[PDB]
Amino acid sequence: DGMGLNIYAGDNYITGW
Amino acid sequence: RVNDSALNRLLTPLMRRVRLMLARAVVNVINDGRKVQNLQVGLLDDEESDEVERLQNYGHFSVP
Amino acid sequence: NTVTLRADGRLFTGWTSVSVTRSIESVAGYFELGVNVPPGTDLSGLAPGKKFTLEIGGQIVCTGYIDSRRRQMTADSMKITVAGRDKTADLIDCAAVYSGGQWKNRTLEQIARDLCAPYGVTVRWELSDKESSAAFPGFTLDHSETVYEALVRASRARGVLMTSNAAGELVFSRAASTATDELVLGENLLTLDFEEDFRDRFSEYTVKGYARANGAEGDDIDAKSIVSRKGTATDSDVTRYRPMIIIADSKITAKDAQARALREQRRRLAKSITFEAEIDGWTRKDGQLWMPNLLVTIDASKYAIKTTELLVSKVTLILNDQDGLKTRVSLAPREGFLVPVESDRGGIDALVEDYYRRHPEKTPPW
Amino acid sequence: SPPTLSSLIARTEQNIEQRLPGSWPQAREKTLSAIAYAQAGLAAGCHEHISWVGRQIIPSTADEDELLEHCRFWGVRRKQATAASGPLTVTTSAATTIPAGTRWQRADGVVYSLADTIVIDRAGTTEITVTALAAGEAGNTGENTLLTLITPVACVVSDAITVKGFSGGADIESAAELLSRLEYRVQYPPFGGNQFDYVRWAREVSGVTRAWCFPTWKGGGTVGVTFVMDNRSNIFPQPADVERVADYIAGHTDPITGLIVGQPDGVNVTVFAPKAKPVNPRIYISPKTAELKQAITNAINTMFFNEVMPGGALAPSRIIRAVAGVTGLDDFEVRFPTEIQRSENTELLTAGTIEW
Amino acid sequence: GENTLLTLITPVACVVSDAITVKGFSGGADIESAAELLSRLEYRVQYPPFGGNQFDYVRWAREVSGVTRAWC
Amino acid sequence: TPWQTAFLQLLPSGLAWNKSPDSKLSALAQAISDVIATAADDARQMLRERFPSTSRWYLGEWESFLGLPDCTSENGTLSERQRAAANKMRMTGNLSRRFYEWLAAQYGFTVRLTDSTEGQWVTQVNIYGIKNYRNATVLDNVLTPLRVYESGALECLLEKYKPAHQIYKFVYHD
Amino acid sequence: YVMLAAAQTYRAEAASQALTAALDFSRRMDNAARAPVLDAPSTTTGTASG
Amino acid sequence: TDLAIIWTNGRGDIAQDGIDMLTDDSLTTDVTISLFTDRRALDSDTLPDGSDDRRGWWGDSYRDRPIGSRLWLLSREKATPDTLERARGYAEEALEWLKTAGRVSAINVRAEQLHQGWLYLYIALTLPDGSVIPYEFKAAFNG
Amino acid sequence: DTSAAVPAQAVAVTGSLGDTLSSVWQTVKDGTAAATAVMEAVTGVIDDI
Amino acid sequence: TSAAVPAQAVAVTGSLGDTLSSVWQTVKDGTAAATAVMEAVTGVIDDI
Repeated sequence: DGMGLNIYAGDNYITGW
Repeated sequence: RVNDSALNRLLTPLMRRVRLMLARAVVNVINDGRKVQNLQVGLLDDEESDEVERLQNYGHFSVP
Repeated sequence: NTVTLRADGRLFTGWTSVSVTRSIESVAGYFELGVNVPPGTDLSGLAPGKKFTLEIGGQIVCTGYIDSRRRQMTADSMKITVAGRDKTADLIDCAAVYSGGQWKNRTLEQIARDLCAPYGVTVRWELSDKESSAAFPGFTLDHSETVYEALVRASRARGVLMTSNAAGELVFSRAASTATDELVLGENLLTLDFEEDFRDRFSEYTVKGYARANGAEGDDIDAKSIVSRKGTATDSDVTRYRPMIIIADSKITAKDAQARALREQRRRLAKSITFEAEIDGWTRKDGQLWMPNLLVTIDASKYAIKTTELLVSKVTLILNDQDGLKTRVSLAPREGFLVPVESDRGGIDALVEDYYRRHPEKTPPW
Repeated sequence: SPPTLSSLIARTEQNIEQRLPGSWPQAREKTLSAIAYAQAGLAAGCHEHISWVGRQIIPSTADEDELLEHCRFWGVRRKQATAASGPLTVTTSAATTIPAGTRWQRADGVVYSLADTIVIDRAGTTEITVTALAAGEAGNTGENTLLTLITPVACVVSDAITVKGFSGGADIESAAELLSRLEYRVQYPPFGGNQFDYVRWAREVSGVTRAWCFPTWKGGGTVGVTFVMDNRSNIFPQPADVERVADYIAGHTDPITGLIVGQPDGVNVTVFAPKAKPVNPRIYISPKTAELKQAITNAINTMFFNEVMPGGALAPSRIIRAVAGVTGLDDFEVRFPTEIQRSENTELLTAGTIEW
Repeated sequence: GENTLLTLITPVACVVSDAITVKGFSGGADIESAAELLSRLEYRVQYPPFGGNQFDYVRWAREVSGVTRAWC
Repeated sequence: TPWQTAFLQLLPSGLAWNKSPDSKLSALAQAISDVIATAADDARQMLRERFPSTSRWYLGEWESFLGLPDCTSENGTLSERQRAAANKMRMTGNLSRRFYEWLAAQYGFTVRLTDSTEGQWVTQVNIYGIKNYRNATVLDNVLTPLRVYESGALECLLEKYKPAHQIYKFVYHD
Repeated sequence: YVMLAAAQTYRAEAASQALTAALDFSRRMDNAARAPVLDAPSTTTGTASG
Repeated sequence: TDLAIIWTNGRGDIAQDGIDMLTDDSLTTDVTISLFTDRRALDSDTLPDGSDDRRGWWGDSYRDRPIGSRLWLLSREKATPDTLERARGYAEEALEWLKTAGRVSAINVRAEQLHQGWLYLYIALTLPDGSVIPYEFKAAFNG
Repeated sequence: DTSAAVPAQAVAVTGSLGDTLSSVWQTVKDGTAAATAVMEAVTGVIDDI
Repeated sequence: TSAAVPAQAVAVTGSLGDTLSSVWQTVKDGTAAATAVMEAVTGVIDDI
């Protein structure tokens, strides 16, 4: 869930789009 | 991206952009001083858009 | 050094397992605690929606609202947990609400302060740049877009990185300048992990987009230069061809294109090289807690590592029984979190600006 | 006047030598010398802290926060800033409702926000009153200025031109002005009937720059007051100004205690205005230029503003000093004022046109 | 330094062996360093000839100790 | 000395160290602590400098801020300069004869404001116990004479602070 | 009466807050047997520049 | 080259020499300081006094290491082997910080009872090949 | 949490005091000494604030 | 230490700039004092 929690938390560097 | 809600959060913005690319609008104010007509359109709800250029083919003109 | 959770009404001190996370690559810092109580007692102070304030020792780490609470019991075990995030995480899943979707001539700080008003989050602007405060000639909001999405979209074009403070505020952070702590392999390291992968770093990032022609600039701009816009940023770490072309995000000029190209190059640099360490103490050498945005000096020279200074990027504090007191600190180069104006170490205006940039504690002339 | 670091080194070395007889701590590369230097450094830091503790006893040399505290203790009250306001004359295109709280930004960046909602039912211009959010001197503008729209409205043209500009923008008094007021208060004590009391009474009223009081003006029971307003172009009182100053001296509430104070009941004040008595000098300049014309004129005007009082006599040397204060010129011989000019209390000296 | 006490070596009639030095001694320069000598040598190499000029006569007259103003 | 005792107490405690009042550690502690003793004395005298009635270093500044140097401040006596500053800083009052008597007596003089003799506004300042001698104190200079003779200090003071409407009439008695 | 009571209640709340402020400022987080070093920035508490 | 500690009348003190104080650049000062300054007693130790105060130094929380030795716990002992063993252990613990570094190679300390009423400690170090020649003196009495 | 229990009680105390004042206040319709003295008291309170 | 030297250099330069800005005083334009100050500043610029 290391990546599954980074979605619920913010990401100032956009994953997609 | 394991949970259903996590996948929904990951995949939502792309579909939002797809659904918001094309749109309808109404015209409220037309400005013709510029070299291209500047409309003031009203989008879905509680959303305005000032200074929206209108494109018309060469050789034809009209002021709605 | 007790972890007190100021919930609605009263204090809660003892815990079975604590995990707190903080980073500058995110807009929130999440926490998860484990509680153990006799079966049948009332657990209502720890409920979803309560207003919590985590306080390590006498200092506050996180503040916001409780998210989840799990309770399970099997034939031979019993486990209860609780989770939560900041109050800045309220913007992440909430849809931005404003009357007129378009801001004509506003800066990023003003747009953020107009967007984060209904919720309660206070915006903090730390950058003293003259180009990061340049106003947007026009910025519109896609409908059904979250505040996080809108502010990230604007900050990417500006080059700024958006983060959450330790008191729940929004922050447009500034990278540290002075080397404060030291991490060596011989004295205060339990475990290191140095990954150096070059599967993403390119040589020349070039961004292309469309010029500005809505209205006032429409009487001036020609036809070809509307479509012909370009910006370039070159890297010297990859010696092969390795190019990259980026379609812009909004209306673009040459200077804006150059800024985004660097923004992308520096983010790739930050994401490429990664250091990880496990130190023994929650507290720092001076005595305060370990938090992100700190410039540390690495002396891992017994393992043949030639990096000298790094910037902390993620700090996670742990209180497991098998672990004890640990804090896994992750490290990234400083040159990956800078604004396009600054650089890692033609007139009187240039000299004065340089001086006031080397000395940030001084007041600029503005 | 704290001792210098070298003096502290010397003092510590003398103390060491006195306490340990037969010793010479001044020797190079020695334990006593090192100890003396370290103690001198510590004492220098301590003395600097003592000096900073000083220098804030008086409001004149105090720092900012201590100066503000001194003024608050002594009773000086600040004047808060105002906000500009005025009509907008915004043009619409159909029936619409401009919601309360909308904002019109001017090119500079200042933002003016509408207060109450307005409903419009025609496709024509409508005048609405807007107030600034900046709340400062920058609020007020010129006569016909343009204001754009930060966020679009349903059917309102973005641009808005104000035929009659905004007004009412002021700034909060600075620490320098507060210090000057406190210094004046301390220098001239309040007695309730003194000449300085009458001068400060005539100066407290808005718009007045200078004032003078003549005790025992026309006998043993009356006084006289004469004020001059220097901001205005005329620089001489009007009957309305005179009557309002007389009213202010007769009665005005004190902001501190809330009671009204004024002149005694047995005296005759009869404040009046001065009469101009111009003097026209004739100064010869070697280089004749507009820059020297302006410099000499401004120097003479300031010289009068400084050292001229109604009823006083000005020596010709004053003009000479004022004209010599200029740099570019080479010769500045004056010819008309060769004798001392004097005047009565009703007559106020003034610099007339200079005949180059 | 300041107020340093000095004493005589050979007694002199009607002179008390005491010296105060209200003002400290000044001077005490050791030998020249390598950088200073290199700079002096480069000055010697790079300096130009100074033919008799109305400006140069002023310097030549003013270099003498005591002379403070010159005109050519 | 208490400062050397504080220094000795700060130094470590053990058998190796000798803190008896005759040892070299004490003899050096006195010299080490005397500088901080003088510093503490200066920081303590700042408390006396706090007021203009007793200030000695800041008399010049207390006079410049108050605009003091004028008739009521005497020739050179530092005591009189201090008194003038300390009176001007806290002089606020009415126009009554009682207050004027009190103000005049606060400077060391003695006057009484008696009724007129010729008019109504011309009150009579009867000045009693006239003495023009001021004794040199310990604060003032070494070159000042034992007595300084100054006259007319009260006259211009009362003429400066007199009511605007009224005119005084001075009479000297003994 | 009502005015007095309201003023005194506000005074009590202000005192309760001032106690928190004073206790917050009084305590420092050093509490460790360490060795002083030659740390140039921030000679007295504060924070490092930038 | 710091000041040297000179023992007179059973109590050490700094001393002068010509112009200034006598200086030392050897292990003598280090040993005579690490041995004869009282460090903080543990929580469970029984003090020789009837009091409840433990010695130490205000700088013990500023100097990364306790200063001296716990030999002061043997102020009043009777002639039994337990006190000799304790003195040997305390001297070893006090001087082991030198062996932890490279300033000495080995320590050999023995305790004995010489002429009645004498607690004799014989401490022999092994300085390395590069260490400077240590200072040399004897305890002296006067008056 | 004794630090956060003071403002919560103070809010209720202020509300109760305001309600008591509103309930016990009685309107005086005259223009006499009663009305003018009530005016003086109210204007005195505003002056202090 | 070796890693704490640049921070102290930055602090020293900042303090020197602040003290120069706080001590420097204005002078009248046409005077020999202004001429001498101009000459000194121009000489410093010449050295740099």
